[PDB]
Amino acid sequence: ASMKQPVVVIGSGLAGLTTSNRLISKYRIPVVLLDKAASIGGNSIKASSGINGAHTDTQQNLKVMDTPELFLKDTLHSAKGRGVPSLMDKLTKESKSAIRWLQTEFDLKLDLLAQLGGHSVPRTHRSSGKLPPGFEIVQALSKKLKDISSKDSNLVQIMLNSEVVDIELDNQGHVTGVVYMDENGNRKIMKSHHVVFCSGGFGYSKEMLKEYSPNLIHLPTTNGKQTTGDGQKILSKLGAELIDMDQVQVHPTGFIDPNDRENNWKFLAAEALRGLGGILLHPTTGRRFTNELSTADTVTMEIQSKCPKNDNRALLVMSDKVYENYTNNINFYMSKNLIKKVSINDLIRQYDLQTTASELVTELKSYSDVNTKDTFDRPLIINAFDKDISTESTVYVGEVTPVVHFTMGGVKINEKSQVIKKNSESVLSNGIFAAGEVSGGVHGANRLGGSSLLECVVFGKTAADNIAKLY
Ligand SMILES: Cc1cc2nc3c(=O)[nH]c(=O)nc-3n(C[C@H](O)[C@H](O)[C@H](O)COP(=O)(O)OP(=O)(O)OC[C@H]3O[C@@H](n4cnc5c(N)ncnc54)[C@H](O)[C@@H]3O)c2cc1C
Repeated sequence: ASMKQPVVVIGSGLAGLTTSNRLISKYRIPVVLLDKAASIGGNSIKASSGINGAHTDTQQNLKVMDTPELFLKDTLHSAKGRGVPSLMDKLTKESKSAIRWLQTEFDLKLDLLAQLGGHSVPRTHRSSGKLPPGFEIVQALSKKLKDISSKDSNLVQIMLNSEVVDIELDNQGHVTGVVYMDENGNRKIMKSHHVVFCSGGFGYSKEMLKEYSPNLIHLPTTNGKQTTGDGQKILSKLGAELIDMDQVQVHPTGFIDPNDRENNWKFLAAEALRGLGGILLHPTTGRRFTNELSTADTVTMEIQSKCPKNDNRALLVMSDKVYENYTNNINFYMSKNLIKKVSINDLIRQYDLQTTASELVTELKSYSDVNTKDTFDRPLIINAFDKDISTESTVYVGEVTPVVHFTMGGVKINEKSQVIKKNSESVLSNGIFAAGEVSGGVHGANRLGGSSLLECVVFGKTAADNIAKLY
């Protein structure tokens, strides 16, 4: 492409980083990357479990059989008759290419798997090594932009502390600029004909929860304070359709910090902790009470009903075998005092359980006996407890509680990632796209673990590819 006005990408999470890289590297289309925060990555950089992909090289290497058809099956079942099926088809059918794109263009290994709740096979990818997936992916894609900027600063500029407040359109009805407030609070205009909203969800905003799902306003959240639904409100005022805004995902296992128990913000206890073998104990009786590997809305519903109405939490318990397959993450969690290594005798007393140590041993040995039917029908039991566990054996334990986590609703988009005008099938504007958590319809009533990072790559690349046909 010959250089014209920049494409403005709003948000430096995975959606924005994907859009930016695809635009610069494949077509030489110049980018200005705005973010209202003081650092890159949003909630993407916090991602812990990984990114989904169906029929990958990694699944081939590990001899798991998976297809775009099966992924779509699990996705449709999780959505519960909400959402937009061609978006669910597109997400699962492009998942192979998304994984391969990260592998070949950035040398991200993504060589390990985990099976999360509501998945029929393991398909959530992470790389071996010391870096969790959200940080490793964001670091790689953002470093490439800085490398490119360093050789040609007019090809990409990253402008942090820049809050978009509106899009200016001409008499009818095309993009001419993006209005933003700079670091000093001064109103600025970036002239452009193309904008991609990659600005994230709205889970942090109590004001918007009160409007779209008021029952959740007292819950704590995993979301960064920047997660305030800005893009959703801007595009709605400009005439865009919003969909599924009342579908808010409450994640069942946010960590309780024992020295900060009532912080509205929680570290997340990754769903990979359960898929890789973790179980949940009731915090008074000390017994298992639910299928830990169901979808997030179901686990949350089980905790909120079966655990105490006041003090609504649970103990996430993980074996040594879990630890050996998730070592660096659990070491991190322990560094924040969120997970403790404790003998079973001491487990009973520090958590004031009703079960005896010998009784808990008997339960754990039964749980780990794959030849006995699981009480709660758990579909995958791996990395369980040693057949000769005793009351002096050690386990890893944290306290967890449900948290507002992800907003399935957002602005209506199509398969080209273009924003849909209210009450229409026509795009709101030739030059307005959206990608990632800011958009609605991809997940319906519940998002499967691992699918939002995936959504960012799939629809970030798509917006970039379709802008190139219009630049
Ligand atoms: C702790 C945590 C762990 C997670 N782990 C996983 C996982 O393992 N697998 C998975 O699939 N999903 C995971 N998720 C969900 C997923 O990471 C997020 O949905 C993902 O970050 C969405 O990417 P995004 O690019 O749309 O938004 P974000 O990553 O949130 O980026 C949005 C950016 O837009 C910026 N912004 C907001 N408003 C403006 C504005 N007006 N102007 C300019 N910039 C603005 C924000 O500051 C932010 O940086 C996790 C989420 C959290 C909170």
